[PDB]
Amino acid sequence: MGLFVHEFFYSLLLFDLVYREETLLNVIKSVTRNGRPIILTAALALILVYLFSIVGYLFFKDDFILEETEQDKEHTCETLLMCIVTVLSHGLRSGGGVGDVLRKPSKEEPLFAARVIYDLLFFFMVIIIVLNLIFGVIIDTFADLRSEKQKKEEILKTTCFICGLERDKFDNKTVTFEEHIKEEHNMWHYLC
Amino acid sequence: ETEQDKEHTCETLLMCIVTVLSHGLRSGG
Amino acid sequence: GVGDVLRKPSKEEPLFAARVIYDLLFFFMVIIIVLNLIFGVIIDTFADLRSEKQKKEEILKTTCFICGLERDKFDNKTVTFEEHIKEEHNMWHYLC
Amino acid sequence: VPSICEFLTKESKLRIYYTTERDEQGSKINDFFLRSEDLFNEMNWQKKLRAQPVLYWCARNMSFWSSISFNLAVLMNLLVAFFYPFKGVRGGTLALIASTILRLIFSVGLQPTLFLLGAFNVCNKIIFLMSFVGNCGTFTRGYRAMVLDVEFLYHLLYLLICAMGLFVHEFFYSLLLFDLVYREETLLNVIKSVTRNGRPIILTAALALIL
Amino acid sequence: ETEQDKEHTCETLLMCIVTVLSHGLRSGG
Repeated sequence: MGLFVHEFFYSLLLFDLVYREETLLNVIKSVTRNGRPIILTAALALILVYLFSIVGYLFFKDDFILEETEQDKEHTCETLLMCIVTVLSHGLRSGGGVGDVLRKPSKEEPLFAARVIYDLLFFFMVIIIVLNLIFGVIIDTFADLRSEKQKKEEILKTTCFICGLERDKFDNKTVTFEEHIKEEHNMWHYLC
Repeated sequence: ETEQDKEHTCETLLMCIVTVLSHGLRSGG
Repeated sequence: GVGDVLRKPSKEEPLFAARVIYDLLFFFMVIIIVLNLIFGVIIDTFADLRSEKQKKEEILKTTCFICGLERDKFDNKTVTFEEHIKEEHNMWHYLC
Repeated sequence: VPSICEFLTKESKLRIYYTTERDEQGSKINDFFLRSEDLFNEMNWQKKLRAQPVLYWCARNMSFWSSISFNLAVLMNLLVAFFYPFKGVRGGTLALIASTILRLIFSVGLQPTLFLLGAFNVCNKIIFLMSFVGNCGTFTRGYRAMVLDVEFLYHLLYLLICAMGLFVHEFFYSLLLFDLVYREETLLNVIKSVTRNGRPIILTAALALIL
Repeated sequence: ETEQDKEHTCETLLMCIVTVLSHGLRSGG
């Protein structure tokens, strides 16, 4: 895709070269290993939002109007029974405040109360609970990821080859212990 | 009246204080 | 909310669908995944940072100088153990 | 004991508690030996200091000398912003010794006091340099090649703050405040909670910047 | 005057710099 082939891509090659970098690969891992059924934990919220569309939409139709030459007309929206599944993304539009599509409630304050409470709750639930929830697995990733790893480097750096023994007591106590790794456990020598 | 859209006669005498906190906490911004 | 530069899509709702889906996905990916990702290393920092550190204070506060020994069993069992740190392991005294 | 080993005050006792070096099994001895020989060299020179009294006068001052300057200095830098000059303005509602000094400045020149603050800061940083020298003098060789350089360079930078208000323009004062708070450790520990596993993880930023 | 709503005569000579940071840091957005 640049032999004689069109613009771009070059970008693709850059992305994979940096992927070939490992360490970043380790942090990249901090998102796939406990992730392979945890792409499925995304749809948890995508369904746990999905009902409270209706719970609003029944008692409250969206009542939404605004947020040839040109593509700019008098904004003929409002969501018959399809766009409900669309507007959730612009429902979840912000990390600031969710729902919140109708403005000018015009102080029919009871209706005011109902509406706010309901949106708040989605706000609350949707935003936080699921958002620290989505991460969560992203951050017990890295809580796991090192937590095994020094134990994997326990068995080479801390303890040596085949003893099943934590080494040191025995080593200070006798002979000279330092050079044990040259002969009695020298894996390279086993291969030799 | 025709529509539900008037000149916005709000302001919170002593009740709506407990309401507006949610729109106080409106954003994470 | 990320992307989201065009407003007034004017209900050419298919185009509407395409656009939203795409932005959402960036939204999703970009925002969260990478944002809890950026931090992540910021917060396994502090998960690491103490996690070594009490082990570094294991070797002075918990166990004493050169024994490679976790001390206490042996100490309750004999003599009087309390004053061991004045003589047999007194690094200051080694310097002296 | 020998008759020289007593003069080996509390700064040593805690550095030796924190010079770990776990190479293998335990955090034992090679460690002690390195620190010990350097300590002997510092110890003789301490009695070379006895031939000159001014340094000893400074010595009981030193931590406080440095501290005093830093405190004083800022209560200066934020000052610039706090009351930018050229307008004739009122007050604008809009330690035993330290308090006395603050009070005196307070009825200042409503500008003369600002000049005074700059003047003692230059002076004040010179006392920090002197305290630093009191702790380590003759450029006495030592094993730790990172430390000597870093300490003197940071003190030099603090001397440099003195420049950007000697007769030198507004601001900066702010810079000096930022580094004094950096000299605070604990915040330095939390600051660390972002550089050590960060030195190739500034590279993990561009991951998203490419993604 | 009648109301507290004028033609917005702002801009920060050398004081309001230390104010506007909060409305600098206005959002998490």
